[PDB]
Amino acid sequence: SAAGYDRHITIFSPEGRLYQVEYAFKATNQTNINSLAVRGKDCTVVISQKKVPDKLLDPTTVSYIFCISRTIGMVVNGPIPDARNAALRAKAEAAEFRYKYGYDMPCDVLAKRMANLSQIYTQRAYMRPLGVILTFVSVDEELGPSIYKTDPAGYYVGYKATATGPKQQEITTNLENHFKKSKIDHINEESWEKVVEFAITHMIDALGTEFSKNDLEVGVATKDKFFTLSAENIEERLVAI
Amino acid sequence: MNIVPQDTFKSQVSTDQDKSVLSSAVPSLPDTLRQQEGGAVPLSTQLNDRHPLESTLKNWETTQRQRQMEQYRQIFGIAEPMKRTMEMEIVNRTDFNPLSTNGSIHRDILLNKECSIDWEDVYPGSTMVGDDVHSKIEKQLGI
Amino acid sequence: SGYDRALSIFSPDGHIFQVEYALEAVKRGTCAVGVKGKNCVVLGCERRSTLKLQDTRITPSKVSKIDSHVVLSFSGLNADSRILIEKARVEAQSHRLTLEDPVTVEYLTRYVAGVQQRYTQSGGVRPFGVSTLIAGFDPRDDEPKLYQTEPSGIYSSWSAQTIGRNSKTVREFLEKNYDRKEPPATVEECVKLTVRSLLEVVQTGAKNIEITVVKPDSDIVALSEEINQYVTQIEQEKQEQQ
Amino acid sequence: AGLSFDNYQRNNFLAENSHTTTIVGVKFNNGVVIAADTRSTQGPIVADKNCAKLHRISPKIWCAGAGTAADTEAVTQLIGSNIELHSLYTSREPRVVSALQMLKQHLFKYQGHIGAYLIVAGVDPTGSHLFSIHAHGSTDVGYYLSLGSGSLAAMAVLESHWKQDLTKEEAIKLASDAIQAGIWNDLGSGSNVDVCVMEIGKDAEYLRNYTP
Amino acid sequence: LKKGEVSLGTSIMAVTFKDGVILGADSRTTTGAYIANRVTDKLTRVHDKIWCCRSGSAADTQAIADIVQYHLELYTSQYGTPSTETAASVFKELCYENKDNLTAGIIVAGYDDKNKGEVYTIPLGGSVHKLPYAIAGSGSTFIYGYCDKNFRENMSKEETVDFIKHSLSQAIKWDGSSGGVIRMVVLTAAGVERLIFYPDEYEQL
Amino acid sequence: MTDRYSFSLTTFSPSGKLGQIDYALTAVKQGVTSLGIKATNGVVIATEKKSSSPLAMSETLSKVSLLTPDIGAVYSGMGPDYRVLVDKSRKVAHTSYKRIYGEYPPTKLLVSEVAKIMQEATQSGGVRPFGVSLLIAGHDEFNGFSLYQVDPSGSYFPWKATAIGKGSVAAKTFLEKRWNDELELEDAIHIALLTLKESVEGEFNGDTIELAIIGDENPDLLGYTGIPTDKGPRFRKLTSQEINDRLEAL
Amino acid sequence: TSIGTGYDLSNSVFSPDGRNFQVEYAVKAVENGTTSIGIKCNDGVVFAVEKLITSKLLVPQKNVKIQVVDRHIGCVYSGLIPDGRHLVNRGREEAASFKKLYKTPIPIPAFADRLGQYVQAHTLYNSVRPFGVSTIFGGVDKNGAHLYMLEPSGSYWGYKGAATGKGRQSAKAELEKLVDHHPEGLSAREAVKQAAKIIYLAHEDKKDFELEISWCSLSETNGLHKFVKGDLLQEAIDFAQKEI
Amino acid sequence: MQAIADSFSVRLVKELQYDNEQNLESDFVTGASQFQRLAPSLTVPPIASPQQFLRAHTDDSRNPDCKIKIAHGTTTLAFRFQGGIIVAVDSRAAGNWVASQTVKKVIEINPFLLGTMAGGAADCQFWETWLGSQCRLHELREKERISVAAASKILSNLVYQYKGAGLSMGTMICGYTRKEGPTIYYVDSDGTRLKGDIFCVGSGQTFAYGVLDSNYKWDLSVEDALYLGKRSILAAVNLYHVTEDGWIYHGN
Amino acid sequence: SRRYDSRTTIFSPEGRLYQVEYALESISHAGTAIGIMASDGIVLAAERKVTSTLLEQDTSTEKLYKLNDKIAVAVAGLTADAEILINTARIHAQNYLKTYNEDIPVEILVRRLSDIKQGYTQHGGLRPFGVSFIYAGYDDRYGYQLYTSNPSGNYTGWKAISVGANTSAAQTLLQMDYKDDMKVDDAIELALKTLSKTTDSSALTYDRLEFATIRKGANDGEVYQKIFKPQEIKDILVKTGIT
Repeated sequence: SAAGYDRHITIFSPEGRLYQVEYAFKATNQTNINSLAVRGKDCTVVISQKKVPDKLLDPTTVSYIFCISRTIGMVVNGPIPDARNAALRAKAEAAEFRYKYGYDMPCDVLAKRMANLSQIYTQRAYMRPLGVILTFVSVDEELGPSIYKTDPAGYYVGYKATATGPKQQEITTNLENHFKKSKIDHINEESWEKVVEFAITHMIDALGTEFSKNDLEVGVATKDKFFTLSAENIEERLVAI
Repeated sequence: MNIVPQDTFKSQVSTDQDKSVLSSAVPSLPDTLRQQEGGAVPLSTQLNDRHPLESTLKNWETTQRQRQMEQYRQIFGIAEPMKRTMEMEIVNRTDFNPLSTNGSIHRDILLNKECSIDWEDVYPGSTMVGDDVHSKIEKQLGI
Repeated sequence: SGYDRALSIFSPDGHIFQVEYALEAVKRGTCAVGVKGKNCVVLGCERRSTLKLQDTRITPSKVSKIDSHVVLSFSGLNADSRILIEKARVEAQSHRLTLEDPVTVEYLTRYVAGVQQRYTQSGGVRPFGVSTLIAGFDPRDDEPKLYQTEPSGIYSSWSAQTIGRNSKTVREFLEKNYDRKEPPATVEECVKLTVRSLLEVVQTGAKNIEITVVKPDSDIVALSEEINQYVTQIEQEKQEQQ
Repeated sequence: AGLSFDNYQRNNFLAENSHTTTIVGVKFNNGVVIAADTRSTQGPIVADKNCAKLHRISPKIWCAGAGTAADTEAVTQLIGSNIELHSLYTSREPRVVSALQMLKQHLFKYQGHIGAYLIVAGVDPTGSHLFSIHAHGSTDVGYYLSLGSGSLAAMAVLESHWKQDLTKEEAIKLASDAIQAGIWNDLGSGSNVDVCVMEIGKDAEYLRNYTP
Repeated sequence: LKKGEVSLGTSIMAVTFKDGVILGADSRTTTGAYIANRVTDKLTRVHDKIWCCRSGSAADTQAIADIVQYHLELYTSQYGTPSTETAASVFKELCYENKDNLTAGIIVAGYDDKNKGEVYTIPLGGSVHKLPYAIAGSGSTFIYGYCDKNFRENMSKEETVDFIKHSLSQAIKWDGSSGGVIRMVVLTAAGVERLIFYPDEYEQL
Repeated sequence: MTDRYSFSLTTFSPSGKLGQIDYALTAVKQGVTSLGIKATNGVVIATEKKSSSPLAMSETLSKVSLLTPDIGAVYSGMGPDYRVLVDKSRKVAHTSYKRIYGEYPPTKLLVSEVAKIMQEATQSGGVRPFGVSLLIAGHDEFNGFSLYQVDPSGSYFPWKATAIGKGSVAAKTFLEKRWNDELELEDAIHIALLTLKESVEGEFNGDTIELAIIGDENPDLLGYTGIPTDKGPRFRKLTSQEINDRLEAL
Repeated sequence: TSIGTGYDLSNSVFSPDGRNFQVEYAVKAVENGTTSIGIKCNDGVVFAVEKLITSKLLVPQKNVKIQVVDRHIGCVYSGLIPDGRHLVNRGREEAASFKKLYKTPIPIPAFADRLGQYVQAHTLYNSVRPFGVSTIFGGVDKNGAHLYMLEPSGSYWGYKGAATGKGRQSAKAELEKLVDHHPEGLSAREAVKQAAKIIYLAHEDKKDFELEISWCSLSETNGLHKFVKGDLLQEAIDFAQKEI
Repeated sequence: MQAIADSFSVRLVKELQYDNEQNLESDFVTGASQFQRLAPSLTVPPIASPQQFLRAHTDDSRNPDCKIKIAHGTTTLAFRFQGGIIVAVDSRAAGNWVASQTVKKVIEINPFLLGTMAGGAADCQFWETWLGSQCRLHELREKERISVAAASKILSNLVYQYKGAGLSMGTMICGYTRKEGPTIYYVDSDGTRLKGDIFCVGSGQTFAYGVLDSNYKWDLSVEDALYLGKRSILAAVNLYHVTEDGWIYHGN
Repeated sequence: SRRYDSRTTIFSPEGRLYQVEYALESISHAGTAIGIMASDGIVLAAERKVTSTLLEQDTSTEKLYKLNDKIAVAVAGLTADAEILINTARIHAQNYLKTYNEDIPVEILVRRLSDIKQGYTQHGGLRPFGVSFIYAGYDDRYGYQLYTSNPSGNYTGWKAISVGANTSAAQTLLQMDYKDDMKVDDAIELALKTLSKTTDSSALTYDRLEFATIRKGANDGEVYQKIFKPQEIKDILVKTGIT
């Protein structure tokens, strides 16, 4: 635990650690929701586990996947208030980039911008980090399918395929085993439906459970647009496999 | 929703319009020695014969930011402009370096000018009175 | 105590402890004496023992000439005194420019007290740990003026006042030797009284006493060796008394 | 901060008291060519007989200007610095559209008081681009553009011999001929010809004194 | 206008028909008497099915169009596809709040599911008028009577195309600031269609 | 009132030491080792590219960044602080020197600017000191090659060879036993690879090593041809294949 | 673990477990407020408030617990009265701004998002405290009927049935029973009767009480928020009494 | 933060221009602070050339009663001697301005100082009333009578801060103090402060000055000085005698 | 006491400022610098803190700095704060030269820097500058001048002084071996002997010293500064036998 003035602000501990950032990382995994992101030949798929423990809650109003712009989609792990705050900030940043530089914002630049904001939060004493982990997925015109992730510490990096949540280790190990088996670093399917089916099967195998149409939230990013699949589409994908 | 700065003129003038350089003997008159402006610059001369572009340049970025805040308020709500202004005020208030005038890195990051250069940055900008640390401390803390 | 960690906190008994701590810091520095004569003012100061490898050519004078008719001495912190002296000189020149009339002693003392008060109105500043003695003559008559200003911003008018370390002994000597009914008519008597008062606490009066004399018409003469002559004469008279 | 307005009233007081080029751009099937003359005149007098009027914003984005020479040079240098910083920040090849946006916004900020009329050519991963920029902040897109005092003769030559599908050699020859016509028929144009050719996927080729 | 500033001496015509809207213009940019550009794209896209044409100062109109496009991107990030009325309102607010320093006039043609295609005109000064059709520019003055005599409501696509072609051909013929090709954008429910007509086509009408 | 000021976050201990700066140094010493060794015709900068769960692309995140075409830098400590400092250093290099004298700044002046920024960070009541240490290698016409180390306090020192991070003492001893006045660029690269081989706990291949050189001019990286006076970049980044080929060989 | 010492004296501090204790204390303050419920029928939303009978000196005319934001928006809250009143005022300002801009009534999801952003913005700095109110609001727009509940943390969700206050838990159970009794749908009058029944079941604390029921339906109030009239209110009270 | 939120929430008030604090204060919307500013605030047009606008809209004679009043300034002469200061003005005017008392052409700044009126009458009246208030405040603060030089310098600085704005006033501050003696200063709207012994301002200033210089002596009598002043006035009649105790009116 | 040391704007019950005292005590962890004023020149000699041979001793800019052509400074303490203050002093000297067309006197610059340092000790948001300066200069008013300034903001004038880790022993050595009629060579020898006797490492090698001398004469009567290169330091050590 912390000891001294390094309990409310972000300053160095005697061991050279920032405790508030670590506690924000702890806060990120308090939603008990796992997400997966995999890039195909010409598409990107994000699948988030959906839990509705209360039947008095409208399922259609529960969503952690946001449409930042035409081509960029975002998935947030953590509490929904900071998720929505980050979504609004990302929308504003993408629109301002498009206005100022004359072309659409790529995923990596947006991830770097959010990481710089996170660094501001981690260095300023009177500002606190957002306890959320952000994953931007798109199909950049210069780099193809792209998945990038940023954390409360201000660190961002791109992934061939990524998993997040309390049970992210098993999914990551299964993904590494699949990549070693295939050694192409991506998914060979040429249709986004097949990539969604593969992601569903991988999630089912990793978590050891079977989902319904209301237990998943799927977003697909193509070259032209990013769209979130509805309940009927997920049900069709489940019936197919 | 302005593009060119507007209402840049002053509606009224006074001898004590600048409270920071008020004379201690007569608080209703400016102190010419501490102004260090040459001693022959009445305020009236600042109302006539000005370049028609100085006001536009000195209020350009502020006008653009105000238009952006207005658009956010119209589209997103009050929370977004409130948060932007709160962050900017917090960054500005906690920085006090009397020996430099360069802006902080965090301010440039918030203003989305990390990799942008204008003539203000290239050209940021002796006296016997009022150029020490104590004057800046008094100005900062309202003493 | 719990009521001494800020300048904006009142104690239950009705005291501000930070002001008292600033006064204690003032009472740590060298002594400073101001004596008012019939038509002259004398400022005496104590200099710590000069080290062998210290340059005595440009050693600072404890008495600073704010204006051609107003002088200032201090006790406490030297750098804060420099800041206050700079501000006082700037204000004197500004007032002369604005009103064509040189500052009066009371006006300058009030300005110094106001600056010291303003530096107590915020929690982000440290008040000056300096107590000042301002001496002079108003530039329209021959009335001596001596004022004492404290870190809290309080200024008072005195006839003979001592501030600094071991000021109680000098104050008692002045009380037992100075009478307001018959102030020293001549400059020599006032200088001798100041030197004798300073000798009560100074180990060596040959090299630790500084005397400055202010007279009407804005003259201000600082005594050089002459202080040694006064010390020797006082010692001779004391031994004659013995 | 920024450009100063000091001594403006003094300059007006002194003034009241009596105290005082051919550029072409041709877009061909796989790139863009920009050519210019090489004579600098201080009025009637020829100050320099070989001057480089082709300035570089980015390794593959070049421009040539007219109007106020100091303003043109300063604006080009500032936009080049901004483009380099943007490319370093994004780790991507700069785009001509970004330079166009920066130039347009900077010129519109000063409301036409910065006199610089530019032809900007470039090649980026999205393709080849050629733009004309006015001093007030208005930009136009074209396949062949001309600028300067000899722009009418150059435009006549370009209109005479322009086609949709042009090779690199044909485009270079057309630009050289336009600059030559401007040199011969206009008093303000003379000397040699400077050319810069930019293809897709290849380094920019800068030829000074292409035709002497 | 300011000294030495480019002026948009164009010919603009927006017509509403049974299935949507069509916005057409010429392609000439002049410098008094010298044609600076024979081919220009005067049809500015503000949103996927919201287009406009500009008149007055070129720089001011371009800045206003960029700001409006940015505003509509921000709006779309929140509430989806906007309406022609919203874009017209943003244009009108920008033009009216800045009429003391900027000279700008806009013609906005849009389509949406609710309103099924609309035309708005914002002349110099900053007032917005909703009309079944609108004409603007230097040449528009020569086809007022012709357009008045030959306009019908709920025309077919080809009838509207022919009407715009004939009217713009006459405007080009009688005006020295109107150019060669005619560019038209058709906004309907199916999508966005682009048409171009050459002088050898419409000069023989 | 109590809102127009903030108390200083960095204060002196009774022993005469600044606690925040010492804690920043401690945080730096816990980071991945980064080293730099200067030769007679070049400077070599090397670092280990530690990775998260093996699904990330190591090429996307680069720990060695070009500051100017002749000056590069590497860090040990916190990534976002290094990224922010790199952006600010590039902007300062362009504003202060390129837009004034028409030339890129020399290595010492850019290092001094970075040190000034870090010192201003340590003197503020609103921000904590930076938690990185920077090794900056550059070349200039009037001073040849140079290598500098910048600490979180804003103190910069010249170095013939140095290393920071976890394995710094052992690396310093090895470089002291290896460095000589007649060393060349290839020998420096070999020594840097040998020093890194003793500090990497995992796979010592080209995918986990980032290496850059301040050598000679590179006309092929300039981007255009035609100006003999203009020269190519003097800062180059070694690819994975080149690093692997050097690893297989001596 | 309900009392985190050392990490609960400031608004924007993360605990070692990664929790904000000021927000949870605000939730605890909400749990001590009056019970308020909201139900969503086929084409409308019904709000019910159980109020305590205060002194007879109060005017029974101008004192209304249920707050009105806009003609199609109804809102109730449980917690601290000043915070809820301020939140209602902010919602009214937001709805007025949206209608003034886009010439249409503000859609319910947009209103909920704006309120959630405003509430969440108060958990970012140590100079402000989170609102101590949970707000159940709803209305009717072009897409139909919407009902939302917003927590002190700034999190909001859409609910088939929402309950807050002291007697929330049992009320929630009753609400669940409602979903287990009318899965296909529910009418507005049945919604009013069931709201009265649930309020009567969940008010067993004792001190006499009163019931306030309001509704907003397309087929009953032309898509407007109106209080239940005396006849239907008395019918609902009689039905609730008979059910017990 | 709450004030920030309020500042970003919303037309009718904006058009009324009541969103500005200065407009609210000038119309007494929220209080009487407009009458609480020791240094008065003067309104100027919000245009690029306020000075030429004011000059064009002032040099337009259309209504005789809508014009700015100008002080008489026929002939005013002031001199000093061992007995104090003698000031002499003309009681010359009718013009539809019938009044109970004669027009006062000398401003009574305080019981010890006198201010001659010339040029614009309103400027002289307003600014000398302001000067009297400043002198009274200074006397209260310093517990001493303010010197004439200090007041003249205050007025000179005040009129210099608005140089070229449109003020047209020229005054002669006359006083007697124990510190200095008898003092006369002249301050005009240009910014000139001039200490003098004999002053003559007006249309017939030349003849009066010649008469004064013909028979001027430092050592004279009060009757002789008054007769000399009256004769100099009549060469081209209110009289004031200023001594250490104050000013006494000797009009005839 | 920890009750009154957290802030820089709190007086202790005894009337002491703990932060200033801690900043003054921080000087003892830095190298030794010595300034000796001779009858015809000024000698500045500082001892480095080099712990490894890999440090570049050729770039001998660690303790001795130039403010203008006539004033030089010896630094003891944090290098970054010293660099900030040195840049400020250089800018101030250039401003004075531009304003008056005369070189700034040493005392004015020393007083300006001392005022800045004192101001940094009076604001709660600014910590004191943990540096000490030895100023050596020449001007037409007082000839040769040597000054010392500490973090508290106090400056004093001396004939021969030292600041650093061994102030007491070096001061005693200077007191025992100082004459008012010494020349520049005698001052150089005295500084070298004082550094040699008061050292932590016996081997007083060339690569651990920084030397500077300000001398009159030059062309015909000018005053010039000479910052000794390592070769010159080695030669002087060989001449004195210290090596």
